[PDB]
Amino acid sequence: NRRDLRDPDRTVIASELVEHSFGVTLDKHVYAALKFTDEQRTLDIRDYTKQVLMP
Amino acid sequence: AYLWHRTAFILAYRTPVVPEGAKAGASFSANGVALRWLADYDYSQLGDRTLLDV
Repeated sequence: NRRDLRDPDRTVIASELVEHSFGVTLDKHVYAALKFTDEQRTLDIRDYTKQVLMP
Repeated sequence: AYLWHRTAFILAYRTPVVPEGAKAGASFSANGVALRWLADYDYSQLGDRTLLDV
């Protein structure tokens, strides 16, 4: 604040300190799902890793 | 009676691969044919299920 010097009005204006906040939330569930029949896993998949997991 | 040459009839067998999601089952033999045994628990029906296939 600010006041004149040698001023007969000698009151001081008090200041204020206000803190703030904001909230972070978990809200989503990302996923990738696959399904393979027994025949598809026996006679169709050669390398499980590079053919299923990596994609 | 049947009289046949070796090349008359052909058989082929394949043991199914136990998947990753199933509890590791055993593997039996029926006259030299390898059979896959697989057990799964049905919580909804509160009972065990077994399957032996080829």
